[PDB]
Amino acid sequence: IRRNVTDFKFGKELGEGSYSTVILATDKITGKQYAVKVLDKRHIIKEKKVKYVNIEKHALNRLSNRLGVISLYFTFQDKDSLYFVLDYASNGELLTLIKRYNTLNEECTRHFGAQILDAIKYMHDNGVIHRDLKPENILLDDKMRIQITDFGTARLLEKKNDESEEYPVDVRAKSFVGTAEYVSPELLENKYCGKPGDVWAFGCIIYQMIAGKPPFKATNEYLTFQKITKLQFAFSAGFPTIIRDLIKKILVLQPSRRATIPEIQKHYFFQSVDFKDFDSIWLSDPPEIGP
Repeated sequence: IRRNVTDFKFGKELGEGSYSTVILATDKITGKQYAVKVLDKRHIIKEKKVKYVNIEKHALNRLSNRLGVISLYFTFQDKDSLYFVLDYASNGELLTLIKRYNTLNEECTRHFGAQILDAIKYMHDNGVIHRDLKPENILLDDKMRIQITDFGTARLLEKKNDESEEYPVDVRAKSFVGTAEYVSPELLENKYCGKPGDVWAFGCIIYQMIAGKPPFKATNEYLTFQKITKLQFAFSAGFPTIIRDLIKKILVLQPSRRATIPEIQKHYFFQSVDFKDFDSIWLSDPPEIGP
């Protein structure tokens, strides 16, 4: 026969939202676990998040089934709700992995860092700029490999056969949900972002992977925005200089002076990594997790 919705076994809730709800689903025949994202239509109409939904859907249609990102297998809907059957990341968020031992070692940071950089590289290649990058939306699959979700704030480009879609991201607004610590300075200021924005966020992420806390972590958001706009971040006493230089050339106010992806690839910290041997990036045995 064929495959349909009735072949599924819905289980635990993987986390609700302000307009969405992720529920664990399991194929009764194959055993393959998925993550069904249930969105209430009236909730996205009342707040006009249809553009977010379409940007996410479009990004998922762009980014096909690769290892670095969550993939949308199929979709279905009734009259009140819309359903997104996605990938299931067994090992939760990257933030939880970081908060496991507070910090991470240099080897693991290089590993998962190469993974993340590869993912971002792929996204930028397929004309997708996530803009909103943070350890909250970086998950880990069953075999301990990173993935990227929440493509609602993404940006599209090439206009090859599908056109470009860039909508402003007012961080200081009320519609913005998040901590806004991993937000690029230009994105905070002029409500728009480019490729080096995800690079900035990447720098914040690896900095957090070593130190244990975001580079621009503050009490409120005034001091946060102040730290972002004044570049007020200081490395810890015992901090790897090799990574320190990388952060210093990544976390830069001017996006033009900011280090690009291939430059990060050709860094002294990533000389131990070949980004063409992507069997070593993904299928490698994850190093002993620890601080």
